[PDB]
Amino acid sequence: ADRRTRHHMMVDGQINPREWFNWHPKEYQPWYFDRHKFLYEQRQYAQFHHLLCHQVYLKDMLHLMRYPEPYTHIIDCRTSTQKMHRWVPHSLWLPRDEVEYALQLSADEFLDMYGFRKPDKSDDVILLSHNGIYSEQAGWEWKKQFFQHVYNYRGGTNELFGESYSDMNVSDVLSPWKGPFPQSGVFVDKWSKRKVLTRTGPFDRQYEMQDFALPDLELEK
Amino acid sequence: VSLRTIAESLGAAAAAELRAEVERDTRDGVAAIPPLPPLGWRVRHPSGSNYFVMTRTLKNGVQSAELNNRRYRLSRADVHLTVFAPFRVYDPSLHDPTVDICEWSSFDLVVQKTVPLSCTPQDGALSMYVCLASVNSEMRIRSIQLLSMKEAQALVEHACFGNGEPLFLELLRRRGRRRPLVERRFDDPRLRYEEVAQPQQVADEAAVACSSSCYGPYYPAFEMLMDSCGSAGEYSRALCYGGPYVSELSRELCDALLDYIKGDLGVSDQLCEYVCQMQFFLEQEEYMTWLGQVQHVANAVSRTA
Amino acid sequence: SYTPNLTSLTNQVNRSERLRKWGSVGVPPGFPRIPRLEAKGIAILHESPKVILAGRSRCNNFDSNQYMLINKATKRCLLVDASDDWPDDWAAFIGASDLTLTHVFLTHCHIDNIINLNAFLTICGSRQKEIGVMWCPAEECWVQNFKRSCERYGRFEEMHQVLPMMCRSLYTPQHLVDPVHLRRNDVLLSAATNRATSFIDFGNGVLLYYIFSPGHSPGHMMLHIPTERILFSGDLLFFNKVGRVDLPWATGVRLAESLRLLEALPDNTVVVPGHGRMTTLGRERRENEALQQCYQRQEIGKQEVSVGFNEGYL
Amino acid sequence: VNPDTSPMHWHYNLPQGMERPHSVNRTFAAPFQSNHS
Amino acid sequence: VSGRVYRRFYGDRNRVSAHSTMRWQHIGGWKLLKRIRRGSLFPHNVPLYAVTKHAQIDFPNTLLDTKHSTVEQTAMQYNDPMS
Amino acid sequence: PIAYEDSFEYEEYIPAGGSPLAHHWTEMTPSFSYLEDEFF
Amino acid sequence: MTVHGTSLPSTYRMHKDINKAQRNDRKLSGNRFKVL
Amino acid sequence: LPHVIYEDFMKSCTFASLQNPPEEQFALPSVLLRTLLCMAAYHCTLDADYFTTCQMLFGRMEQQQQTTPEVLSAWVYCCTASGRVDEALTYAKYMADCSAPFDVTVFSLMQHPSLNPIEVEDGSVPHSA
Amino acid sequence: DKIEKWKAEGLLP
Amino acid sequence: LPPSDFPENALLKCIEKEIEDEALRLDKEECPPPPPTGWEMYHAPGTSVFYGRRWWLPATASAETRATPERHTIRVQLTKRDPSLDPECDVRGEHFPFSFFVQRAELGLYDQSIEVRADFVDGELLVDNVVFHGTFKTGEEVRYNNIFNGYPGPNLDEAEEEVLDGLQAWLAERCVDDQFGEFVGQYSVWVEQQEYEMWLKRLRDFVAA
Amino acid sequence: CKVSKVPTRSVIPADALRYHPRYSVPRKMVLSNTFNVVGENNRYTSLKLILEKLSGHVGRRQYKMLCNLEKHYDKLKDEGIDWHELKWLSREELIVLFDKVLHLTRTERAALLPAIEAKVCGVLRQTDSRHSTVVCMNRGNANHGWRCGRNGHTNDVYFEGKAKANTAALQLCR
Amino acid sequence: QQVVYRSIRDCRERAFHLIQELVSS
Amino acid sequence: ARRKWGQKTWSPTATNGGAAPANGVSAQEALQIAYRPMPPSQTVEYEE
Amino acid sequence: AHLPFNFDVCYELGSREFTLFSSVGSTSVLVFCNVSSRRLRSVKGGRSPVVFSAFVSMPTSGLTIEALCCSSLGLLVVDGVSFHQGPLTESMIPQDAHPGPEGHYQGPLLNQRSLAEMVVNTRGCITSVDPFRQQESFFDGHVNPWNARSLRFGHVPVHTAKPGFSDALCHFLEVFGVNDELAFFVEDFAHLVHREEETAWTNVLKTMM
Ligand SMILES: [Zn+2]
Ligand SMILES: [Zn+2]
Repeated sequence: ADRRTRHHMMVDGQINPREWFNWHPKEYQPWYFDRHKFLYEQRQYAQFHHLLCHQVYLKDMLHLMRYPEPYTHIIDCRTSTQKMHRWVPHSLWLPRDEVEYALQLSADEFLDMYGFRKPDKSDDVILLSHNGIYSEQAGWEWKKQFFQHVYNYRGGTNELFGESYSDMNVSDVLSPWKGPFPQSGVFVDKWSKRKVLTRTGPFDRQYEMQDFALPDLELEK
Repeated sequence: VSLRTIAESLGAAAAAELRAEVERDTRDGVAAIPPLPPLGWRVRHPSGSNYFVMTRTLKNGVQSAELNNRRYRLSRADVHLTVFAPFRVYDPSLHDPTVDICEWSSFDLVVQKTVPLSCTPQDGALSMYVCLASVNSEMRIRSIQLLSMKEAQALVEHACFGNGEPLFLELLRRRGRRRPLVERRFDDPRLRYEEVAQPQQVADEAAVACSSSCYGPYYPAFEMLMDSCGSAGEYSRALCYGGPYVSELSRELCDALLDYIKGDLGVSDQLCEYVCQMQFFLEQEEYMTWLGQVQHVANAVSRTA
Repeated sequence: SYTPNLTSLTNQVNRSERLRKWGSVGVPPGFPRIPRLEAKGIAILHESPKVILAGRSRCNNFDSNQYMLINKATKRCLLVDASDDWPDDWAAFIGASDLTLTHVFLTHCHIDNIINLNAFLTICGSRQKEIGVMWCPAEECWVQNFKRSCERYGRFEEMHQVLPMMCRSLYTPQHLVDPVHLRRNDVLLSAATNRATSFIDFGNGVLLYYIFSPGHSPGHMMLHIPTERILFSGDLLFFNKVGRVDLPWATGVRLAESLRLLEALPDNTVVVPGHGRMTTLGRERRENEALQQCYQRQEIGKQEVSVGFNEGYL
Repeated sequence: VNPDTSPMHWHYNLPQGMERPHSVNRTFAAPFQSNHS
Repeated sequence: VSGRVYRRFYGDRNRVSAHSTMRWQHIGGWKLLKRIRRGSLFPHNVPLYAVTKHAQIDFPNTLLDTKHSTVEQTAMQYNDPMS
Repeated sequence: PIAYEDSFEYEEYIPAGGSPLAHHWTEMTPSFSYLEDEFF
Repeated sequence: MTVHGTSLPSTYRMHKDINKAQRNDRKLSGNRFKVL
Repeated sequence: LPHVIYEDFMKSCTFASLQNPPEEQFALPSVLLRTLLCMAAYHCTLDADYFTTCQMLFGRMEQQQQTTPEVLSAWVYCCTASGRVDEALTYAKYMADCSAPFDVTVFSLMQHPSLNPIEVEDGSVPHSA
Repeated sequence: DKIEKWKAEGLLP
Repeated sequence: LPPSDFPENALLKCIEKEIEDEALRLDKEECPPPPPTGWEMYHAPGTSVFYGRRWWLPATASAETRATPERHTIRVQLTKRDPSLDPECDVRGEHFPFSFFVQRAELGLYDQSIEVRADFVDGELLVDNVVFHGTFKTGEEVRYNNIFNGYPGPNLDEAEEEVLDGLQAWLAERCVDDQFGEFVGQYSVWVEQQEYEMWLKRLRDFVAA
Repeated sequence: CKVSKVPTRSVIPADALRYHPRYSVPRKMVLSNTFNVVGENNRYTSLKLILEKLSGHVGRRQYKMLCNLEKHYDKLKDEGIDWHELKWLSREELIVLFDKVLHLTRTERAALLPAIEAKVCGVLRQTDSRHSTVVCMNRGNANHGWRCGRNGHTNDVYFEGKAKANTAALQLCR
Repeated sequence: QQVVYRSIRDCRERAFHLIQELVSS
Repeated sequence: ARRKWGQKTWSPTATNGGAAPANGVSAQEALQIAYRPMPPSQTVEYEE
Repeated sequence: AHLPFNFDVCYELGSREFTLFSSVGSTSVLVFCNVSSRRLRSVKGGRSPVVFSAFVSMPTSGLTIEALCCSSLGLLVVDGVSFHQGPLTESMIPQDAHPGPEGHYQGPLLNQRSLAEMVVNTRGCITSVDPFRQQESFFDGHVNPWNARSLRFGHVPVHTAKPGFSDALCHFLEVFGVNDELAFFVEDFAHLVHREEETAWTNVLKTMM
């Protein structure tokens, strides 16, 4: 119902001069649209490009279900036992939320706590999930402990069984009634606070904050 | 047939809108929890109303305050704070673009001093009514009035020469009627299970002492004057002496008064921002009830049609 | 202008602005040095029984004026700004006049004023054989960003030149060299400029009163001569303009207050700006619309009144 | 502030020798790609 | 005043009219201004497009010494002579 | 009835009448007029 | 289009669109009266 | 300490260059808030005089970021570490009333009052995994 | 649950 | 007095200093300004309203015997401003608005009276409109029984001139002009400073306990 | 005059406070030649701009307008009804158009009615550019064809600087 | 808990009823 | 103490040193300038 | 014009109000307004717009829908809707100077008409940002929005109903007779009441002088 927001961002007025360009916002337009892509192939995850694990595909999975390999192993990273209904063959369960300790466990203790021996670091590991996000996070975990061959199946259980289930949807969009830090706290100068809070437009256009602008005297002439 | 179809369509739309309203605050199965008030404050909200009242009580004068309490690394009179926060927030920058204030939220605060002296209910029941405004998350005082039973009796007797306020008196003659609304309780978790009727106990103690004291027959005028939810209350407090323009007051006096309001008395900028957040959250909550009500009326019309 | 961070590099609006502002070339041409083929000579603007004034009008491509006071009794000269692209002309001028250059009074530390300070000091000291710098300490912010403006405007030669005001003056702890550099003559002015005590004795009973007038620069200082009715404002009050506010640490409200700080001086006070033509305080009071707004808003009751220019400073 | 590392006409009395060789084509072997078929 | 006259019609609200440039150059005084010298008249009811008034002073400037210093000359210019 | 030319505002360049200079150091000086009897 | 990725008219329209919020020059509620 | 670290993180988000819309820009990860409050709780176990600045930090965090079950759980853990069992139990009962399940990571860290969350998160002390 | 509560408050007669 | 039991000593001392300054101030005048002839000025201490009353007897042509005396009353309420939006919004202009009741002869104010609402701006007073109360003949009758609302009349600035001239004469003969408005303003100033002193004293008493 | 007094008159219009970067009068660039003659190409520019401004963000906080009114611009243009003809339409024709033709949802008619009830001038104005995205918002006057009788905005004037209408030719529309 | 009533008798009987609650409480 | 927006009160100047003597400040004047009248309940006074 | 189907109008001179009512066997609808004293916006478009309230009581549902709506060009826009527990009562109706129920409002801002009017540079209700400045004429929603029921007491609801829901609500409410015909008649009657009442006031003023 388009709830009014409680942020104190405000466009500049039409009476006073523009001043204090120590901080100055502007609109920020990137090159391409990115929302259509995989979550971890977007701009804010660009730094982990070499870290994103290799992608396995539907034909490889359908081959491997029938003709399994002694060393490879599929791992289901699904968490909601209620959400997970059916079983991908030759797969071991290891939910994403506890990989941090699962991969720290010892060889004996891992078998003790999970019932299947901890794979060797030189072995091929495949990770699948609902949409691939839990599999990606689990693969990052696996890579941290120096596991050489880690893969994820991006189109996972949903593609296998035709399911339309979804993985975690925990986005940290601040609730409208919460007022962010800059408008509340007293930590910088008055004019700096005003210029930080100012935005040139509808406050959903992904503006950019730049510091220390200088006048283009040659253009002005 | 057209009436039945229209009513059923409206009912379906209301059901869908409430479904979406609840879905917005999912947070993976846990519905949004209300903002948590500061230490010791307890907030109560009449259901279906556009205001909430939050109470606090300091058994000691000010030494019970958090600022005087920290000090880490005579039995003066006890204090009672009651903050009335309605659902009125607007942007003054929209009506005239010459004002650089985005939000402006008004809320009233009454402080009453009680025996553990003209502040006691027996001696005039002098209390202070201070209006507060949140402007871009900043609490400033709009006005401070010192209201008393003497003022209440004067307003009913001698605001004018001999028969005060033909207008205030007529407002008293009408005075409407009270309609008890079921009271929802959002109180500081620490105090959420100790006492649930403390605000009623203190309100009753004050009301009975004031009524049984002098100015007894004028107590109803005092109650209407102190009414923080009615238009007659605001007009009566306007007939009273509005405090001096604080910007016209002294710089050091304003500084000391802000110190007293914030640190000593305990109502701080954290409390102000919480008041704004709760104004938002409870309006959100009441919108759900409004959707339920529209669904109810539409379904009843469809059933009777 | 500013450092090219990842956002500045991945923003398309930055490239759009670069193409539009400066055409097919994405860089600004900056302000170059005026060629010697088109440089004027120093003119004598005032002759008085006590002091005289000599200056050049368009010293930089920034159109900054250069001024020098000569005491006429102690044979002491004093440059106002180190803005002249050709300081050796002034050096020869003072050598021919047999004068002694004692101080350089930086009204404020913008590039148009400080661009040639090192060249002025080197040439003048070489001819002398120290020369002090009088500046407000509030502008260490501009002094430490002197390099950034030079890089932006293409004055690369002066880029790698430590400013003389940064060289461990008497207000700063001195070096402890091994048993196997200090500037004693420079002075730092205080923002609490009083009409009674804050001044410098130019000699022969002439007292130069400096006035703290921020808003265009955080540490802006005007100079006043309440004996020949002369006011070196500088980037504050021009013929038909006022100082800019589109700059870092530039505030319209404090600029307006600085403007109001001139409400008592006599009307026949001639103001020589840091740029442009000389005007008079009466004409500025009567025909300057920036000042007219500064006062009309105050009349109608603006509590926080801000004025300032946003297109070009002379 | 935090200092920045300093990065780097030609007179006729100078040697007029080429400053540095450039190998762009050998570094990037661009396959032939033409709009026309 | 100091003013400008253009050859072609522009009107006050729109430049559409029934007379061509060859007629308007005479109607609006462009040719008259080209022709006439310094001491002649100029019609008042034809438009002017850059009229700027020259600043005035009280004391007459005629027979005023040019050897004054530049600063006091500016002071006299702007109607506030020193002393 | 102190004349303006002989007042504190004249020495401090403060205008005779009008809005106060909110950013002038005289107004920015913290004031405690009720403690001099305890401090001096 | 190669180095900057935009055309001149495209850049002008983009400038006008990004500066739309402050380009708006409405009419103010007239008749402000002198107080001081 | 964590209370200063929180303000530093908020300043970084305020002066960042990309400046997404504020609801996306100023909301730190809930896991990050949990880790920071768990560091605060570990520090509280040592002196418990830290609890007043913990109160102030949590009072600011509540209204600056989203009040999630795991941040509430970290607050309860630091309350217990400070020694205010009554208040910790009251906050847990409020969790139960609002139907907020307790955080299992905070539960595990509760029973390990010698393992601060940053070392636990690192690949150190694996034997206690 | 919310509708049942509102029924309890009597906002939905 | 001691900080241990009175941690608000800073505020109490500041209030005492303010009271002492407000008292020792040589500008203050003990005597309220003298009202114009025939007026008795009432004011309840602690209220933001003061009243003035006088009796008057109109002239008459055609010698209609026993020109019925009238009672003139003035109600003046102290102007209020809110400083929460002070630094941003421009100053609120000073002005003294009052109401002028006239009723022909114990009956109250809003029952059988003609009220004129006027505002004394810094320079001169200006009448906004004329409100009625009671039954009136119209020269048929009209009833104004609403005390809060009613029909306060078209704003006189855009009201018809035939009525404006009659209203202006009907005021100038009653002697309601700028000289009365300036007195209203200065009496409001005095009343408001008295209320300020009372407010300081009561605040001092309340804060201490 | 030791200290000349600045000129500050006692009454000032609020519009006189509008900011200009160099505190001078902004230039007035004349509009494009396509506005020389009011044809079917340009006769709907005011409608375009008014609908765009009513559909976009509003206020200094950029409050989003939830209803998009541009989707009816194509239908109005196909009807041949420009902003001036909308102003001429009476209440009955407005009901007929909103129900039969445009199919305006009541929440959209409610947002569009403030622009018809005010009879806004709806004429392009010169503003320092060839594009001129400024349309006069003064209340209309029936004597001037529902155009404010102020500068240039008189009967049949469509664009500020170019010319009056040619209703004789406009009869060629259909 | 403000409740209006039409009979003095019906009011006093319920007042006596209320006294029992206020006493046994 | 009850200040108006436009009206100002003019006060005498103590000496020729102005509000801040640029020439210098003596030991007792500096002692007073250091021990300024702050509300003691919120001030830490410390020596070394 | 003519009255809508099945409606009876009530108006008395000097009240500056009129209320028109219609009871259907089940439902009862009563719509009330008080024409402003200030100049009214002309019906032709080229000043306070006429805004009224409509109480729709459905005994079957056990609630009453109070709809704040204003008529423009003879049409209507329903800016607010709220619900009340009881059936229609005279205390609920703001017919006299007393308001209806207080401390209840929850209307979700069905319409962005206030936002739409501010792009066409229409001044609107709030002329001064300072509330106390406008509070001089208390108990008058026309000239004191901060206590005006029809103006929401100056509050902007946090929500704005989704257009597909708002149009459905408007259509549902139009079935009970709150249609554009009702709004057209209400606006016509508002102009007639304004004119005739102003004429009576002028006659009284002329008669006294
Ligand atoms: Zn400069
Ligand atoms: Zn127009």
